[PDB]
Amino acid sequence: PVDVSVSIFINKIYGVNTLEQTYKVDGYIVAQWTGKPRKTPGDKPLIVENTQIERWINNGLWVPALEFINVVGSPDTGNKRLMLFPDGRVIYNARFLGSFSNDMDFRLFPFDRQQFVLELEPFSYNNQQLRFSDIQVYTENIDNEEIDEWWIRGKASTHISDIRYDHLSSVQPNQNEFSRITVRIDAVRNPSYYLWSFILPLGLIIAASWSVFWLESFSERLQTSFTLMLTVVAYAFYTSNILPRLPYTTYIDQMIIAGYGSIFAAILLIIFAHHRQANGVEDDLLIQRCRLAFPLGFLAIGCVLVI
Amino acid sequence: PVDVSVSIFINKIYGVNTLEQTYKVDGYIVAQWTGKPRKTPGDKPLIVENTQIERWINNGLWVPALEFINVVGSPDTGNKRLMLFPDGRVIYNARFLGSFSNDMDFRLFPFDRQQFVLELEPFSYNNQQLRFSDIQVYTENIDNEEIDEWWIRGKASTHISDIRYDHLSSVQPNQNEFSRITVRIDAVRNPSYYLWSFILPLGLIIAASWSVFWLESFSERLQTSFTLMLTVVAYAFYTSNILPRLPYTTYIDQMIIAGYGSIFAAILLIIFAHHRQANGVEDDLLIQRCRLAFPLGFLAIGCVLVI
Amino acid sequence: PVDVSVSIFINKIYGVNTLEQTYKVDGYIVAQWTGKPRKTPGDKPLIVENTQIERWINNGLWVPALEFINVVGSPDTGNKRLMLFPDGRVIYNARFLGSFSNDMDFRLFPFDRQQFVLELEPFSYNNQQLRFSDIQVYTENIDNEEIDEWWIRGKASTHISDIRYDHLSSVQPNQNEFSRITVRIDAVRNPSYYLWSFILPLGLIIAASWSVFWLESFSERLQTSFTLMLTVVAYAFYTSNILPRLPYTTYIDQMIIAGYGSIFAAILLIIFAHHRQANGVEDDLLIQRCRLAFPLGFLAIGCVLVI
Amino acid sequence: PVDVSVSIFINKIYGVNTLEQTYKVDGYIVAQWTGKPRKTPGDKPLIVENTQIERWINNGLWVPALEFINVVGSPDTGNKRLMLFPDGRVIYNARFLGSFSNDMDFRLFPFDRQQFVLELEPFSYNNQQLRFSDIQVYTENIDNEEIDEWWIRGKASTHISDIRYDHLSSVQPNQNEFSRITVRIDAVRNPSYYLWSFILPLGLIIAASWSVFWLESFSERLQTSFTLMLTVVAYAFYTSNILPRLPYTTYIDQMIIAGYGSIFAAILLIIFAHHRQANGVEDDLLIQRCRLAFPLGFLAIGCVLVI
Amino acid sequence: PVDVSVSIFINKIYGVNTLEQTYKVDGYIVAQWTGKPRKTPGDKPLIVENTQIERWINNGLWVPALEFINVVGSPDTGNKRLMLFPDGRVIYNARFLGSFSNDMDFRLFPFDRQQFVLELEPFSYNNQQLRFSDIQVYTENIDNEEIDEWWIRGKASTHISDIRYDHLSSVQPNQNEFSRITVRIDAVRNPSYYLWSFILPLGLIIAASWSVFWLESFSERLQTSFTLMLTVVAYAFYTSNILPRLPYTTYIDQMIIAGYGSIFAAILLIIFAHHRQANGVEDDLLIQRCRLAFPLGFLAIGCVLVI
Repeated sequence: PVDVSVSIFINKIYGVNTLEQTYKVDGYIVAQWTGKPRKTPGDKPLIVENTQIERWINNGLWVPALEFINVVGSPDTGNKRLMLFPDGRVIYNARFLGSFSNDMDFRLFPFDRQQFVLELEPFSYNNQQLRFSDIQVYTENIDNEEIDEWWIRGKASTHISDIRYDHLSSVQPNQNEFSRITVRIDAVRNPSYYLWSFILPLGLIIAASWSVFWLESFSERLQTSFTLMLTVVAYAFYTSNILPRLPYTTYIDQMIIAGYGSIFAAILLIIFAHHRQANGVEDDLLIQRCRLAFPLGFLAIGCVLVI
Repeated sequence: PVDVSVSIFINKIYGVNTLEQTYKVDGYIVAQWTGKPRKTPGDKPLIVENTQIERWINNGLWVPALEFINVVGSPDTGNKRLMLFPDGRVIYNARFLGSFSNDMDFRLFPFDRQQFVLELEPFSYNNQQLRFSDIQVYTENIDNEEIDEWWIRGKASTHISDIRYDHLSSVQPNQNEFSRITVRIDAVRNPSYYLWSFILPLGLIIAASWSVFWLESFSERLQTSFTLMLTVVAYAFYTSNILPRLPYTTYIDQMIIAGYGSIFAAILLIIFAHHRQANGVEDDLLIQRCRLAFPLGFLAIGCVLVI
Repeated sequence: PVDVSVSIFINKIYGVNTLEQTYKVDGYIVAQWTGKPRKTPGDKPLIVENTQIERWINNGLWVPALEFINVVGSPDTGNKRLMLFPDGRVIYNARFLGSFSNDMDFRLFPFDRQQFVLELEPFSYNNQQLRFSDIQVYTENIDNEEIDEWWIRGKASTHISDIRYDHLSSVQPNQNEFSRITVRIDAVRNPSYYLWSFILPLGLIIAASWSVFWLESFSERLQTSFTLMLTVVAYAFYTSNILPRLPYTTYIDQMIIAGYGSIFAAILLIIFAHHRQANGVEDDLLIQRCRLAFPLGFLAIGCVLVI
Repeated sequence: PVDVSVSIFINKIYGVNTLEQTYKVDGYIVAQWTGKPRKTPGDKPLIVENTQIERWINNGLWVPALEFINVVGSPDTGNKRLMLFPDGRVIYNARFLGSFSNDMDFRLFPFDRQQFVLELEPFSYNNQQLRFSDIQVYTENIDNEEIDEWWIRGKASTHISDIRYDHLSSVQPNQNEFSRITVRIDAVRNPSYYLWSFILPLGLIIAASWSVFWLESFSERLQTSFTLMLTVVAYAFYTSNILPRLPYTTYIDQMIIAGYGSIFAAILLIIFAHHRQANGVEDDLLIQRCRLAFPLGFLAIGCVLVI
Repeated sequence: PVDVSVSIFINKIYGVNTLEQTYKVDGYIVAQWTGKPRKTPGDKPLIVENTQIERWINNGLWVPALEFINVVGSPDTGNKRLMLFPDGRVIYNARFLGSFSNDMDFRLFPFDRQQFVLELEPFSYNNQQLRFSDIQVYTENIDNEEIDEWWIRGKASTHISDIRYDHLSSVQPNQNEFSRITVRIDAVRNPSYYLWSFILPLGLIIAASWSVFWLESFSERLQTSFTLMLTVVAYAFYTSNILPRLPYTTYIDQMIIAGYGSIFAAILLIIFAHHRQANGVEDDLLIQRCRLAFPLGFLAIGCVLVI
């Protein structure tokens, strides 16, 4: 097996999509191995640019094809370069721009903490014919940066592992184990936009819904709380588009459901207060003194749900 | 006829679109056949990478073109590889990423059960010149997984069949029958998101519409039920985008139509109660005691429609 | 002139767009002509796959370039194939996927009947050098099918004609007449979705607008009819996106305009009833008995407009 | 300098975008020049198709690269063709599909009159080495047609000019003047859709806003005019998407601003009528008789603004 | 090191996206260096077009690959050209169309001032093997122009610097310093559209919210201010799409938050005025005379926030 020494340089991470859980990584990859010595013009290394690499692979040069496993589509490989040294070592440099995909988990949605993963692996040569020695990831252009809404926290974690493939067990009997490099970058979402845009107005609307009890009539109370029903209908539209159709519920939609429950509870309470008249004349003050009980109960429900 | 032994490895299924009934399958295809023996360097097999396969097909190697029938666009074939063995057998490995399309049926929409189909077929050689022996589908990366909102249920069903083509009956008189491989993966939708997002608030709004009868006036009742008309207008917008313009109706839109019918029935009932005054003085209590009759009738209508 | 015998096989029609009046046709094209005899390996026909056709056109083979006239962009030609027979005849098979465009007419919008047109024509050789003998269109995969919302009615109509081109009259003096094949498939829209989604709720809202006269006040009538003004404002949004900005009006927007006219007529009528008080005391009953006159007048207006 | 005689054939103009001020032109280009004589097979002209032109440019044929200046992206050149005549003249035919861009001016928006411009120019050879003799534009397929919403008015205006380039003044000292062809097609927008969709309902809503004065109360007037405030808020959404963020204002948004001013003027007038009570008892009839003054004043303001 | 003399000609800047902070630059690049002399046909310079450059790089010509660092995707290089002079100097001209990306800062959003940056750099040769002598940027086509909504202010600032790369420090020990050219163009946003579209109606709605105190009731005040709550909910939708989810807040959203605070303050004030009745009979005039205090306080809050 030949020892290849990868050195990825993340130039930028952008386009971080949460609907499809993809992101775009732009950067450089530098693989380096050693082979039989050769004679170059002079004793200085020879730089062979893009589309001149095919004039050398045709003549018998060995350049492996390192692919990215977790990519969506194919990478947009721009320039590429091959440095040939007289002492016998080859360096393959390339520029990649990929739409990578990782399994994201938005259980906590506004205060979410995710990681971006690049997986690199030879396409043809297993670990008996090509092994990765080491990786250095030079993530210095995004070291502590706000990319669009993510803080990139700390360094990048690098790992080299062996993967078993079973569809190649019928064509390669005992050597189908492929070397693989995994690079993980930890990112933390910036919750400020959702705090001042999706949580403060929901707080104001729910507080206004609490204040419907201070009217001294009935039909005016019903009409006002139905208007607030319509208003909290609007926020389902306003928050639908930012996230995927997840089977679980996040914090933002837990407040939406709590707002629906509060509106419906207030309407049902004033309806039952209208029907509490056993003789048609009895006034209700114990159930209408929920002006201190309903906000405290909502705070307790919100606290037990958030805890 | 030469016997080709396909072995598809589904790496992932994603991007499952219901508006256009397409999905994206990313994976590997491994075809294997046998030919005349040859001399390789040594006695070890020879790996010929991408764009070096054309230097061999030009010299006279026989590599068939296996296409995907149900694809939208063309597959984004990334790397490809050709293993040539000294004993005479050839193995063609390729990586495919396709936007496939199948005929989906959303009669039941939130509890829907669908299947994803890959169809593979030679482009040029009929079953007198190329036959498929067997297929093993290695769907172990999506075996029991929630891809975005689908459970993948169990194994993958594989089939090999013969297809008649009639536009080639004028150019190939008696041999136009093409071998074909069909792979079906059964997926079950996850109804949780529609349960807590599109059914619970419609239930609350329809219950609030039931509670309009407990007012003791007339014009307040009319204004309140028209506000609820507007609110259920909003949910047509809110549910329009998730599905294709189907000629039939699903469960979600059956509840939308039931909500429209309930609002209009309540408005028409209170209008007829206002016009039931034969002398201008007669009060109505039998038709205004539908506070127990309207929810039970709605439950019976919903139950007979759902059954 | 050489006689080419085209045989198109429509595999599917999908993506039928009405905003841009394009559609996507996926299928196969099989052209067949005869030339000088040749020696193949044995006496069996020779199949030359994709990218091996260029090794034959370089050596002097004659393969014409048949283009599609009404295409948007360029076709996504996938595989292609060339069958060379020892008796001297050549067969060029190709797989095409095109975004074609035809002049659609949505005068009647929900009950619309359109046709999908494929036009095929040589790029370089006029009818003195290349003539089309016949076409057989094998539309058996979409024969009577609901593609997304269109019934495909019956067979496909095929035509072969000659087209004059006048920009080539300065470079080809008397022979600029190009052969052309036109294929027309008749499709009929499925009006069910618009019936139960865009016409039933507009009917309910217009009926509720008719029922505003049964109030016995004035300001309540004005506020209610302005709420219904807002509701029919919403349907302009709800129906804007499904169709192109046409200079004429369809059935759906004729109902939108009729709803606007009904709301404004009711508001103007109750305003004039408020101002009919010549002494400030005279009550109006003849103009307020339009509870039977307004729905009948709306039905007559709708019937004369639809007829 | 060699004399090239271009002959553009506009096949269709479509996709006319106003947000980005681009449009798509599909058609053919035919350039023709004369060179040294040559021997062809026989004495008939030789047709060299796509990808066979490179076998001739490698051997020393001179084919200039005519580019389009005002294009967005690169043209999607489909087929191309080269006719070589024994008398010594060459004809280069190509099919182009370009997203062209022109500086549009929507000062008058619904009754707008624009022109579509194609600019063609050699890439390498200045007018000392390549001159354009003439252009004939064969715009007969779009001569008087409604493309999507534009009438194409009359013929196409053709011009041949010389352009100075100053970045090539440091590499070409005295000859950097490039020949150029400009083709202008005049199109007139079809205002019918905006008349019956964006102007008639704004007229109805503004008329209903005029009719708020005929109420005989105060708070009902305030609530009604605030509902109409909300309704004219909706039309900002409804008209935002059809046009670019222009620094000036068009006719449609001038009516939106006039509607906002009318609603606010009516609200401020009834507020000042409520506060005109110097003793708390004085009734106002001169300022409340604006039921004839407000519509006439709005008509005068609209007329002076439109004139 | 060889001295390359770049000369960029910005043809246009368009497509300026603020959601993703990218923009599209279309133009020409002209690099020029000197080498060993050569014999051309005659003594006139030799123009080698696109795809004929590969016939010269194969024979041993030295053409460096200048890449753009801050690009998204890869540039859409259209035509390219190579001028070879007998005195020994080479000129490489190319046409580029790139989606470039720069770090934008929308702290002030409507009156924003940004700059568009092009960064150009050799891919393979460091500054010991390739140095940039100078750059002239010919930005005369966008000199003082309104591109879509940006004024381009003045000339373009050009800079040539040296960049250290550390992933190449393991393969190039002491010479990994790459020459680089940065071009900055200063653009100023045109605030007119946001002034007459997003600030004038928010001013009108906030003024109408100030005018809720002039009612002489309580429940009518509450219902009116809740309607204005709904109206300012709509503008969060109306302004969400124009900008990225920034952690800070701009001017437009500061007015949105001020409108929410004003509505909630008015509602809470009238609620506390209803509960100021210590005996159930005491009328409030000092707290209800905020008709002059609330607008002045809002003006002071807006002024201290804007300053």
